[PDB]
Amino acid sequence: LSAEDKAAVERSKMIDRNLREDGEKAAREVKLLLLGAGESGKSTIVKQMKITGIVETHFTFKDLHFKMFDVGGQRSERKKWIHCFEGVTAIIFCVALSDYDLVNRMHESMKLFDSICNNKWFTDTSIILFLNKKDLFEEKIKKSPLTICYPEYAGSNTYEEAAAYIQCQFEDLNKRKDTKEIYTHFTCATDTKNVQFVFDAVTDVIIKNNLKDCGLF
Amino acid sequence: IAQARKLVEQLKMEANIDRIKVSKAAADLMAYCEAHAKEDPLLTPVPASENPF
Amino acid sequence: MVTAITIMALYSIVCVVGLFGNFLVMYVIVRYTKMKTATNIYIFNLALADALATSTLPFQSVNYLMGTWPFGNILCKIVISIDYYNMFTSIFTLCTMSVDRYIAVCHPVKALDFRTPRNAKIVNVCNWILSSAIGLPVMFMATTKYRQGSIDCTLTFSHPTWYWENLLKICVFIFAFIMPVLIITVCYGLMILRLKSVRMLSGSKEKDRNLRRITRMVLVVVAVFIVCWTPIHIYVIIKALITIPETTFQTVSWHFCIALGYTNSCLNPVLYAFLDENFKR
Amino acid sequence: DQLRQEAEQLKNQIRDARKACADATLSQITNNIDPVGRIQMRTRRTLRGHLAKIYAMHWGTDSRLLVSASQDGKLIIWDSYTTNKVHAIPLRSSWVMTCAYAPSGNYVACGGLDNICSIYNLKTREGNVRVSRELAGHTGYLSCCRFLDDNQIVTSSGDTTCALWDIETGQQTTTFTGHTGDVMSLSLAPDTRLFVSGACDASAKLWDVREGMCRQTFTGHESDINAICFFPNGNAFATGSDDATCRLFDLRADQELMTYSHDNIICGITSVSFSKSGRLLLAGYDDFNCNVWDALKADRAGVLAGHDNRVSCLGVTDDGMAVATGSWDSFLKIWN
Amino acid sequence: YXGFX
Repeated sequence: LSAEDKAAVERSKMIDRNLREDGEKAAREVKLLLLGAGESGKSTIVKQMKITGIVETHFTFKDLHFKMFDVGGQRSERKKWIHCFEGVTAIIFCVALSDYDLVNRMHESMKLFDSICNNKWFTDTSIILFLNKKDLFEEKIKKSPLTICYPEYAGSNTYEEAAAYIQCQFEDLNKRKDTKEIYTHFTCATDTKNVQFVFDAVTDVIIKNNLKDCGLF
Repeated sequence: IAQARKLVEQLKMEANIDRIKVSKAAADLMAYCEAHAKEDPLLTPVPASENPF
Repeated sequence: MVTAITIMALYSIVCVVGLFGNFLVMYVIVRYTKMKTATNIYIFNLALADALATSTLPFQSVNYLMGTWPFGNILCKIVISIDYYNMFTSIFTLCTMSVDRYIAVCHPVKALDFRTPRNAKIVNVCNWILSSAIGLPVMFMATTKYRQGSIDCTLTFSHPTWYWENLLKICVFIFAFIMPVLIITVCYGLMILRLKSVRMLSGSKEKDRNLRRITRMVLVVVAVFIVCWTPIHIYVIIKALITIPETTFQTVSWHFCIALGYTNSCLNPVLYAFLDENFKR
Repeated sequence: DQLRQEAEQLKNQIRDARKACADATLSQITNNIDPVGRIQMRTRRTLRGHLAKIYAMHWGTDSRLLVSASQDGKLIIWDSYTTNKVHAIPLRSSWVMTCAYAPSGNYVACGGLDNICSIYNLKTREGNVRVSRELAGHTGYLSCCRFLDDNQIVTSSGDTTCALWDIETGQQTTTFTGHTGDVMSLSLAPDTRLFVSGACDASAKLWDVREGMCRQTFTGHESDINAICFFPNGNAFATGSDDATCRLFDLRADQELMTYSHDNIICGITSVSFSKSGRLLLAGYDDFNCNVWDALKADRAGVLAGHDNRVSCLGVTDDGMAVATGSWDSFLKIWN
Repeated sequence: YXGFX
């Protein structure tokens, strides 16, 4: 029994060891899905970092290798491939403020954010959102304020709270608040510390992941 | 109508296919697999003399 | 009087309950988790190291009623070695699990590099070997020196005669109660002080009581560690300074002292494998 | 708009022909044939080599080697007799949706979420496996890949079309444009002349590689269909869908011949296969298990619950000795 | 512990 086959078991042990170390190499990395609207500005929040359906972005920040997937250049049915992305760590969800009042794209960004937040594959994964074009939003409200495309709004017709209202109106779209945490940053053309916010939120998710693994949760 | 006339030509090519009614074309599905009950190792479980598992 | 046969039931009830619990835990690990992640390796380690010491418990029971060690020399060295081996293993598994949870919470970036299921088994073999490296100097001097009439089971020393065994009690105290308490109260307190500054657990009342649940579990494990292994070390230190007057109310409390020394081994099933979410699946 | 009226007239002709020249009554052609009892099958071998959710299964003609890929980008060529491995091919397009295995056994195929049908070379000199060609040309995502020969290849790509290539040129030598939604599954015949593709249109069309124009079209579902397989006679095919319905379409009769649905099932289908005789159908459900229907009596004949998560692909051999249920719990079984 | 001694 097993005369010549022992060489094959030696091969099937060595390449299994290679599979094990490759899985450990892919486990200490961390992937982030990156959705976004059409002409939103998600290419800026892969330009602020250091850095065909999916195109990767494999970069690093303090020994924590991020893998972005700006998938949105793929026109197909999202339902039959989004199940590949369960178990992703965070989900960056870029929303413009320069496509703020064009055919009102902000409401269809709400539709997409509700379709990805209440999606049954993403009921646990946190969803970071970068509200881009702050540096143009703050002077497209001082001239044409937000009470035009929002009926139930009044008060702060400046940048000051009228962006906090958009933040609250996005954060009031999760039906399940005690499971997932929705982060929010305001990116900029300068002050390249967005990857610090990504690192902070992904660290805050690795804490919850290791608490789920260790049994505390 | 560059795609709608493609649908017209597709259903016009597909309309003249010779049907056969299903007493003559599903009883053959029973007469086939009635003459292949011997060569099927999931109908009746084959013992380990011929099973390589 | 009639306490010498009645104490054995309530002293081996710890054996029965802890053996049933630890066999339940090692069975559910070997039959429902398959040792795939890092945490179940440590849980199976603590369950095995508690199970063997819990099965040891009837052997100390005969040393009150029978008076002797009526097992011959063919078991004294072996039982002393596995007792002083599985005690340090049940301590060091708790220490390594505490360091694992501290790395998993307080240092989240490096925890992806460290606590792979290969390194968890490696540090498991490491602390079994380090427990052997101090249990074998217990084992080689685990002699059998007869009394007025009995067979006994005790540890004489090398030269010098009465001091080189007196090092062993102080070493088990400062290396088996001072160091594990001093590591698992800080190693968990900095974890709690980190989890209070986590946005996942800070606000949001249901998640606030989840944070409360985590802190209750950590206070329960640390408090049951201190409450179990306070008297069996405090008494063995006080038995070295003063020769206690042989009051007949002492020795029932001293076998109870051994019993709550092993209550930690008994209750680690109820402490870990019941009070998690891995039992539900 | 009258051209749409003529298209609706042709559709109401192809429905009226099979409503006026077909008398299906297969509930009357299952009063003679007796059921298969209960099919007791147990997992002989549990192939444990992946660290992610797998998406593929296809065996060679030898019925000894299988191949399967997962999310970690490691499609590994297993061995079914000795539980071992023979190859662990590294790849780049890590979001693999499907695989294949050529009938000669020389080539495997990949294909995923980035429009690349990587076909690999195995029996090559002076080293290990090697990427033979990088097949591109679609727009959406690959979903099912199958080999005709060692030269030709048909696929099922999520930009609404199917394709037939040559490996030695890489060019789309035949396109298949007949859908209005994304195609999801693809399966072949014993003669490999005519294949079938199932899509998001709730329609499984039969294409042929002779011309490129579909010969039949099979509607009847309510939702997306996710598994197609030809019957081993090459004259029927089973479609499994998200309608909890693995209905068996005919080709000579040309309508829905018989429909398979149990009462307590709301979940969907990810894989469907037959035996080598075809009396029993290996439906793979989203109830974290898979079952065995009696494919001439519309009755359930077995439940192959051996997983903890949903199955993805399910391959049955050429000699019928085994099935291979591959779940997302990274443990692809081999029942018998 | 405790026992033996």
